[PDB]
Amino acid sequence: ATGGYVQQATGQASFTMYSGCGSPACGKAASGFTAAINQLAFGSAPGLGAGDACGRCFALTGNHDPYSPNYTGPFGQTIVVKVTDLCPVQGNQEFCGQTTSNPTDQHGMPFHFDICEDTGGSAKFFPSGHGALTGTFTEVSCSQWSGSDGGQLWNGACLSGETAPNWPSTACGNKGTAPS
Repeated sequence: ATGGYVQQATGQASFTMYSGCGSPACGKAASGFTAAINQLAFGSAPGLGAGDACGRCFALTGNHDPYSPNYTGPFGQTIVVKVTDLCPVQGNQEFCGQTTSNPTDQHGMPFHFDICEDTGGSAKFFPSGHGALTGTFTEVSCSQWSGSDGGQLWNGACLSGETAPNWPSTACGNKGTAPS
């Protein structure tokens, strides 16, 4: 996409959970299930505002625990999240570290969704004892997402992806150039 960000409506991802999603990188939280997406897909860098992932809705399905590879299941439910947040590329950390020159994480996954625990998404998705998974995602209409957006936390906050057709398309827009 614009800026060299890797923004595909479907693909393979790693999945984790996190706490404290009330002041996320898009600048609005939401009451439904939400996630952070890896920087290369988010469409912005820390401190640069919303990227084009903001507000888009995705169905997530976990189907492998790479940390317990002999575990056959069961996995969780398929859930629909709204992206409100950024999982940034960080040093000494493989998760979310996808870049334009090296587009996969330690599991070979080109995307990451960090599912917020606060509002219930991670409890639907991760079996007890299996809090990091790999699997698939597909962008869906936000008609498939229960929830209400929170208020703007700063000028420029954006979840406009929530009414956009699936990628390829532009709503909030990407900021600058993707990490190399």
